[PDB]
Formats: sequence, structure tokens, C-alpha cells
Amino acid sequence: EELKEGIDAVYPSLVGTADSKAEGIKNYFKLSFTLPEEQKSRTVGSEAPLKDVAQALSSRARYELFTEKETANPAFNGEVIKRYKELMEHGEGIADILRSRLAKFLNTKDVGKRFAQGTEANRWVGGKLLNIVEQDGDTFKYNEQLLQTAVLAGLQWRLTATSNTAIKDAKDVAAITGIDQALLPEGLVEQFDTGMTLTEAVSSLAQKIESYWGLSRNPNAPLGYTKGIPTAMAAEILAAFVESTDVVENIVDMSEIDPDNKKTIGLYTITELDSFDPINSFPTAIEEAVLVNPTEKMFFGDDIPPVANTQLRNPAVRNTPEQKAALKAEQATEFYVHTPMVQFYETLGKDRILELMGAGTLNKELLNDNHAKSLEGKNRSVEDSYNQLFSVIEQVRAQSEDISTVPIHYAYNMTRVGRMQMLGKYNPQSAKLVREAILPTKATLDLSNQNNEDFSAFQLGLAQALDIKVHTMTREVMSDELTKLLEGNLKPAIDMMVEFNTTGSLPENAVDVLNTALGDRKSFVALMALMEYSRYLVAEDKSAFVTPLYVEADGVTNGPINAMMLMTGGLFTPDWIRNIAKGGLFIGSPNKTMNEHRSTADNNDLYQASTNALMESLGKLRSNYASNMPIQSQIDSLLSLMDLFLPDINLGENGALELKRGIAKNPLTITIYGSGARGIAGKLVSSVTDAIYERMSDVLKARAKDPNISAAMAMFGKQAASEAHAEELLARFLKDMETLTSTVPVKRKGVLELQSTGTGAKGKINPKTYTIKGEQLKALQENMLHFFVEPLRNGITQTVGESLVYSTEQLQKATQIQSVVLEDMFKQRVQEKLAEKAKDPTWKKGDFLTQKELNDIQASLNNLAPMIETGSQTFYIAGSENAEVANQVLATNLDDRMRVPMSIYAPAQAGVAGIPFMTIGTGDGMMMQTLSTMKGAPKNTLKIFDGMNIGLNDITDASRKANEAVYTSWQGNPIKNVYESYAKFMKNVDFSKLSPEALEAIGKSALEYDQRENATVDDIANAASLIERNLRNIALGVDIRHKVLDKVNLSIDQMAAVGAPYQNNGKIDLSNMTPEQQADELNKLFREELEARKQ
DNA sequence: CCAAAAGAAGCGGAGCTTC
Ligand SMILES: Nc1nc2c(ncn2[C@@H]2O[C@H](COP(=O)(O)OP(=O)(O)OP(=O)(O)O)[C@@H](O)[C@H]2O)c(=O)[nH]1
Ligand SMILES: Nc1nc2c(ncn2[C@@H]2O[C@H](COP(=O)(O)OP(=O)(O)OP(=O)(O)O)[C@@H](O)[C@H]2O)c(=O)[nH]1
Ligand SMILES: O=P([O-])(O)O
Ligand SMILES: [Mg+2]
Repeated sequence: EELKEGIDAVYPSLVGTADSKAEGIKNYFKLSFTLPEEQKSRTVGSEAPLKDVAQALSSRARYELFTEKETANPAFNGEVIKRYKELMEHGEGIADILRSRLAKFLNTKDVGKRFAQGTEANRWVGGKLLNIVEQDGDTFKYNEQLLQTAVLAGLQWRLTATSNTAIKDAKDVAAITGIDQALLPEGLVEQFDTGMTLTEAVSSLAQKIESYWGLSRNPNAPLGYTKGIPTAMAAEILAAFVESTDVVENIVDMSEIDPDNKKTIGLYTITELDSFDPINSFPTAIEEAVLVNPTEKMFFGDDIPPVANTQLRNPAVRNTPEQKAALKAEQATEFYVHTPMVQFYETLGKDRILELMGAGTLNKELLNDNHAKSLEGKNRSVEDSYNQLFSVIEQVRAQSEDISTVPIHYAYNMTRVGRMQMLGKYNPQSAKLVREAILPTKATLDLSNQNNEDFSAFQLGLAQALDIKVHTMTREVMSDELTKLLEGNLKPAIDMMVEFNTTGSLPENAVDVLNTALGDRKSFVALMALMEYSRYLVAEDKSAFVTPLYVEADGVTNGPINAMMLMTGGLFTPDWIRNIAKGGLFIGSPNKTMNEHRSTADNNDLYQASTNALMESLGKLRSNYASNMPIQSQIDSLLSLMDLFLPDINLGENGALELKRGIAKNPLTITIYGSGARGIAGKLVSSVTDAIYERMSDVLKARAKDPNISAAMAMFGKQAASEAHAEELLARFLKDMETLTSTVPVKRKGVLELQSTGTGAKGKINPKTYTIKGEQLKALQENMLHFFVEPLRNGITQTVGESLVYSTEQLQKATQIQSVVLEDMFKQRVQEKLAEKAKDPTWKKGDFLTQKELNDIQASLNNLAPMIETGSQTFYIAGSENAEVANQVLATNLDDRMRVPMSIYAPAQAGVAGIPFMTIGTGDGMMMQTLSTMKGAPKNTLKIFDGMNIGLNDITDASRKANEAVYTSWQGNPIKNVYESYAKFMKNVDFSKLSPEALEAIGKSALEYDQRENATVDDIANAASLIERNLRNIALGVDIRHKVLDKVNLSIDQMAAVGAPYQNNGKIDLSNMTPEQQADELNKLFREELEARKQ
């Protein structure tokens, strides 16, 4: 414990006494931090970090000598050095702003004088920065080591923070704003996704600062200072960045949107550097100069990422030995630049790739206001992905003369749901544009003869990339489909690419050529296929054609099939057997493939099946209201409007309804994962309205080209044959929009009744300003809910089976109840420690608990079994970081603003998170982990969760391994895993100790609505133990089913495309049997095994 | 549904209050 002497030697002039018991001003920086046993930062001990690092960055030799290494990144050249010189000068400006801000803070309200007289301003939420000041005559000034080091972190953050931010979707923006997801204005998600919230900006900034400070937290110090001082610094640096215009602050007024929303929300956007700014080619020189082990860097050649010890954002969950092996294997993979695609991207140029793959140049007078904002979002994502690719290409290009021989490695970590996520936002795994330029897939193929197996593999790669559904047809039929396409519609695009692969040039009309040839086949991988096929055509040696073109072994309706296999817990039914075959589990058909299944046996997949069931359920709803003309008319109107704008809905001339797989895909999936119907309804309406806003632009684009054209032949000309036919379409639209906004269905005692809203749509349409408002969106949603979504939900249950629904409900309940108790106990143990600290004279309110105190509390919850263990994976469903534990500001800036709430790592309610956690985890997550670690694991692949990109040389073996990995994951029992955790929970829980809040929440999950009223502790305890029994019985069933199935002859082709199914070689032959016969025999084996447990 | 949370600011020195 010589840590007091150590840190005082480094900072002896900081104000106050490094004794928490001392009576005057106490220094909480020295009380909170210690020197690390091994150096973490090269700026520790430096009198002037900004001067030292600026000299370090002034030349290659100085950089190498400062980093104590023989050779620096070759990207650090003359042009990049000059840019860092200017950036170091800017750091001096930031530091100068910070010093002036401190001076003003000390002068305002005589704070400096009071602090000098003994007022403990260094313990205030806005004064924790006084812990790193030094006395300077009659005033105070920053410690220069600490100030300048924080500024260096500020500069690194400024350069790379945007590229490390998370992606905000509709759910995120809803959580941030307090506006219900379904009523979110258009472009609001775009506004919020492009910016950072305060917590988002400050916490990432604070993380950097503390990292560069290079010290270690004292476990016995209050989090109010260990987390508070760097956050205080981060907040002042953000404020300085706003003054300097490096960051823009936008306070978004929610009452402009929703008048009863009082929230005003800060949004921080970093000012973008030029795409051609040399600093982009090497944006981490500071990071790599300051830190002994840099986080932010690219991994070239034999420089490989280390293996993460803990789950992403779950410090309490250690990656298992099997997970770590998976991570090592994926980080070992070498990725390479495919030069022809980069050259193609470069030659088209940013502007043309925007025109082709985004929305091109937008003129804000032929575009609907709402549609214009969606198109701005489409352009942004493509643009950022392009710039990020070429920044990476600049760095790669410096490493060698031939860029295609520089190996690239990527860091991965295991997420909470057991997925191996590639770190970063613009890597091969996450960005489609990058995925076609940087690849691990490689093959040398003999394409000199089109009857080769090599040429067939090549064809499969091409067909899949061009939107041919390769898993639905045999290789032979596939081959003819591709040939027709290549020799037909794609031919003029192919001729252009031939010419590009000869001269390096593209014609002025390149975008038109590609757009016309590809149609709705257009994608980045489609461009890769045209590039690769044209390369083969001009290839000197077709006998040894080298290509990164891949085939994706892709999961067929993966999550739902996984759920059906992993969590169905009773006897076998013939419907289950038929429905699971749609996902590639074949019983009694040796060597059967998904290609064969879809072409000869059953052309309907699981989502098509559920759509078929929706059609049946819709008829049944129609018949219950046959005499009710207003009701029949509402239904007709909802269907009409959907038909008018959505591709997956069709109505024939005599009113025959046709539905495609695509409308059931997401609803089915997210229903299993616990979504409500309202959320599904809102999403279907969003897709309708987006199409309407898009059509409004098509109208303006018609009125400009032709002023004397009718609104009927402006909105429905491309959709209808004649003008009268376009007039009947327009009449339908106005009829539908009026009735669907003015009238809503309401469920009154199990009956549907129509009610007037009093807020129906009327008035002349102005295509530019046209917006379907919140009250009118609500009405469309309620119509969608009762007339489409509810029937879809009935259809969904029929398809996946009631037994699975029952299993997922029990899983949800157990995990929610357990999470409620963990949350509440933690909060109580925290409240009990704070009442104890209230007696401590050294302790002040605002100081929280120490890390050791929080670790003690977290470890005291272990007998409630917060972790689910599978033997190869660990899940912690309750785990979160939230502001509700400390319920207090952590730090503010020196203007009393940027008040960051204190966030704590603690358990919180799961809600429905247990279902997707366990299904994704033990489904696709376990499959991929197995695939990474299994005997003869496929090499040189890219894994994207439920599909794996494979080099053309290894498509057969890798697919068969992938299907084997699927079978392996189907030997799991997530309910058993949940049961084992919940059973331990149940012997240690004391429901009496819980708060009325916690008790109420458990009541909702464990009890029927008519029993939450007067529920005793003993009532909800008996109800909780009944769920334990239910879990036990389900887990037993799943266990038997899996054993029974292993004895039968099985062909597995869930990871489809190639036609390489895994054979389990089960010795009981169920060939030449109907599903009814198979179910009867499996059930005989079930009972046989069930009677074995009896004895 | 899930894969990461997330109002601002005056006055005063925490936490209530107004927008
Ligand atoms: N919780 C959640 N999971 C999703 C969602 N979308 C996709 N997933 C998961 O990712 C899996 C694979 O996604 P996809 O390949 O796009 O869809 P799929 O279910 O395999 O269906 P197809 O490939 O079209 O046959 C799904 O089965 C889900 O488990 C979603 O919106 N919510
Ligand atoms: N849990 C979860 N997984 C998702 C969700 N959406 C997509 N995924 C998974 O992530 C993968 C993304 O791979 P991409 O090839 O980039 O496809 P995408 O990002 O979904 O874009 P699309 O081509 O429209 O499917 C999908 O195949 C799914 O496996 C989601 O909402 N929740
Ligand atoms: O094009 P698919 O059949 O691999 O999805
Ligand atoms: Mg899939």
C-alpha cells in the first residue's frame, strides 16, 4: 500500500490533502487514482504532454523513438505529419479555451475565493475539476500534465468518435425522445442517428481521457470521483469543442413534435474533415503514441488482435474457453483488398455510387418533404461507407506496393446474445460496400471448361449475387437461369465491364447501363458478380482464374426454425414435421437437400406458410361479420390501400387476395421474440406511408415534366393501363384514406365495433407538404391492428405451434421474475449502504459507493443465479447500465450545463429479452461458435450471424460443416439452462423482502389479471414455483425429443445454397413414411424413453 | 421484440422546478 507516496510524487502540487479524514480541502484525484504496476500511458510524468507528443509526431524517427519501437506505420508520411502539426496547434487552442473557462468559473460568484477560504467546491457536481488544479497566487490553474493529456484524448476522440458510434434505429430514438415508436416523425430517426446524445458523447470522451491519464482506480474510492473527475473533464472538453466549432450542439424541442412532450434533448455532431484530408489515411497516430497498448488501430500482416476476456459491455460475464477459441479463430482470418472492385468504386466515383446505390442528387421541389428526409438518410449511409472504405484503402496502400497482398485482421467480441460481432461500423461484416472490397475468400479456379465443378461453383456464386434464389432450385436449373440472365438483360452491363477490365474506363452513362440491366437485382454484391464474370471473360489463363467471389451458406428462416427445434417440448405432430422440413430438417430422406425440397416437395417456406394461414384467418374474421357492411367495407379499404402501395399484397380483378412471404417475415420472427401486435401494426403502417410519400414525389416529378396532366395520371399512370383505370385507382386511394382515418375498430367484449375518430383526413392534397399526422397515423394503426395483424398472429401460432408459444411464454416469465428480484435486491442493498454512509463524516451526498462496495453487492446476488450457463456459453439477461440506481448527476461542465447522469452497472428488468437472448444465443450464436472451433473448421470465411461467406473452392465441405454445426446446436436445451438458473433462484429468493414495486411486477408475470389485485406474498411465491415446475417439464420434453431424433435418419440442410446436407446417420430408418407415420413412430420412441426415466 | 444507455437549465452548491 505504497500507492499514496507514488501518486503524490507525480502530482505534489494539486490542491488539498490526500486524506479522506482530513478537515480542510481534500484532493479526490489523488484519493481516487493510483499508479499502475506496468506503464499504460507514455504521457505519465510529462511536464508538457502536448509539447512532447507534438515533437513525437514531428518526424518518423522521433515517433519511433518516443514509442520505443523500431519502425512506425508507413502511412505516417510527410503529408500526414504536416496535418498532425496543424492538429497539435489546434490542441493548444482547445487547452487555451479550457484555461479561460476555468478562470471564468473561479471568478463567477466568488467561487475561487470561497474555495481558497475552505468551501469544499471540489465535491460539487460542477467543481470536481478543482481536484486537478494547483494554487497560483491569489487564484488557481490546471495541472498541465492532466490538462494537456486530456486534450490529446479530446483530439483522438474528435478524429475517430463518429466511426465508433452505435447505430440508432426507431426503437433507440423512441427511448431517447419519449415519443412512441409508431408516431415518430419522418427524418427524426435520421436527425438522431447522425448525432450523439450528451451521455453518448461524454461517456466515450471520458473513457478516452481516463485511458490517456493512464492511472488505475482505487477500489476503495467513491465512484463520484473515480468516474466523476474524467467525466467532468470530458464535459469541459465537449464545451470547448462547441466553442471551437469542432462539435455542433443542437437542442431538439420535443414539443414541436408532440405538444405534451416537455423534453429538450441535446444532439452533438462532430464537424467532418474533408474525405481527402491526409489525416484520414492514418487517424490514430496520437492513440498509438500515447498508449502502450492502443485500442484504436488497424491490424496488418502478422499483427493480430488480442482475445477479449469479457462479453461486450458486460464486465461481469467472462467469455468461456469455447467462446475465446472462436474469437481467436475469427481474428486469425486474413482479409485482402480486391483491387478491381476498389478501382471500379474509384472510377464510378462517390457521386455516381450515390446515384446508383443511394438517391443521387436531390432537388427539394420535386420531392415530398417526408420522402426527401428518407432519401437523405439513404445517401448518408452510402457516403459514410464509401469515405470509410477509401480511408482504409489509403492506409493499406502505404503498407506495400501491391495492396492485394497486405493481410488485414479484425477484432471481434462476443455480444450479450452470443454473436461474434466484428468491431467497428464500416467493416466487411457490417457494411455491404466494404464487404465487396475487403474479403477473406479466395480461390484459384479451373474455368477453362464450363462442365467443371469449378465453373459450377463459379455459377452458384454469380447466381446468388444476382438475386437468383439458389437454395430453391438445383444447381443444374440454377445454371440455366444464370446463363439466360447473363446472355439477356445483363449483357450490356457485362460488355461495359469487359471494356473496363480492358481500358480502365467507364462511359458517361455507366449508372444508366447498370440501373437498366440489374433492375431490382441491384446491390453491391451484384456489382461484384458483373465485375468477376467480366474479369473471367478477358482472363488470359482461364485454367487458373483467381477470384474472391463467394457463396453464402445462409440460414433458412433461421431464428424461428431454431426456436421450433430448440424449445418445442411435447410429443411430435405431423404439422411440426412438415413445418420443420421447410427449414431443412428432413426425416427419412437420405441426402435430401433444400434445393430438392423446394423444387419437388414443398415450395412454401415458413413465412409463406404463415401467410397462407393469415389468408385463412382473414376469411374467418370476414365471416363473423358478413352481415356488417360497415365492417366489411373497413376491411376492404385496409386491403385496398395495402394493395395500392405494397409489393407483397395483391388483389385480382375479381377480388382474389394474394400474399407473398415478405409481409410475414418480420412479424413472425419478432412475435416469437415477444413483440406486441401494436408494434407490428405501426411498422406495417410505416411501410405503407413511406410508399405514399414516395408516390407523392412521383407526382411532382410528373407535374414538372407535364403541367397539363391529371392527378390520376400523375399518381397512378405507371400503375394502371388506361386513364380511366388510373382514375379508379385514385378514387380508391381517397376513399381508403378517408375511411381509415375517420373510423377505427375497437374491441368491445370480444366483438369488433367501429368508432368515429372525429379527426378524419380531408382537403386538397399538396404533394410537397403532404404528411399523415399522429392522430391519423393512430387510426391507420388501429385498422391495421384488428383487420390484418391480429389475423396474422393467429396464423403465426398455427405455423410455429402452440407448444413453442407456451415454451417462450414460460421462458419470458421465469427470466422476467428473476430479473425483477435481482434489480430490486441490488437497489435495496445499495440503499442500505447509503444509509450507512450517511453516518460517515468523510462521506458526502453525491459521492456514491466504492467499486468494492458495488462488487460486494453484485456478488451477494450470486445465490439467485443471475447467470445462465450452457456449458459453452454464458448469458446474463438482467445485466444493464442505467441511471436509476444512483439517481443523481455525476458531473456538469463549468457553465452548470451538460449534466451527465450517474450510470451504474446493475441488473434491470428483462421484459421479453429472455426469448431472443436464448434463441439467438443457442441458435445461430452456438452454430457459428461451433463452426469456428469444430474439428476441420472452415477457413477463410466471413461469418455474418446466420450465414457464412465461403470461397468457391470450399463450398461443399464448408456447407456440410455448417449443417453439422446446426445439428450440434440442436442438441442444446435453453429451457433446461433457464430452468437450472431459476431452480437455484427459487430456493434462495425471499419474496417478503421485495418492495411493493417489485412485488407488483412479478404479479404481472406470475399471475392472471384478476389476481394482481389483493395478491399476498405467499400467493406470488406459490405462482413463481409453478413456473419452475413448468420449465422442468418442458426441459424434460426437449431432452427426450432431441435423443429420439438422433436415433432416426436425418438430413440437415438449414444452411442452404450449395446442396451439401449433413447426415446424422441415425440407424432407425423412417423412409417411405408419411409425416403422420413418422410422428407415430417418434412418439413410440418418446414413450419408450419416458418409461426409461421411470426406471 | 433483441443485439448499449440516452432532457435541459436557474438557482445554489442538492434537487426542485418550469418548459
Ligand atoms: N430480435 C430480432 N431478430 C432478428 C430480426 N431480424 C432478423 N433477426 C434475427 O436474425 C436471423 C436471420 O435474419 P435473416 O437472415 O434476415 O432472416 P431469416 O429469419 O433467416 O429469413 P430468410 O433468410 O429470409 O429465410 C433471424 O431469424 C432472427 O433470429 C429482428 O428484427 N429482431
Ligand atoms: N438480432 C437481430 N439481428 C439482425 C437484425 N437485422 C439483421 N440481423 C442479422 O444481421 C445480418 C445482417 O447481414 P446483412 O447481409 O448486412 O443484411 P442486413 O443488414 O440485415 O440488410 P438486408 O440485406 O436488408 O437483410 C442478417 O442476416 C441477420 O442475421 C435485427 O434487427 N436484430
Ligand atoms: O439466394 P439464397 O437462396 O442463398 O438466399
Ligand atoms: Mg437467413
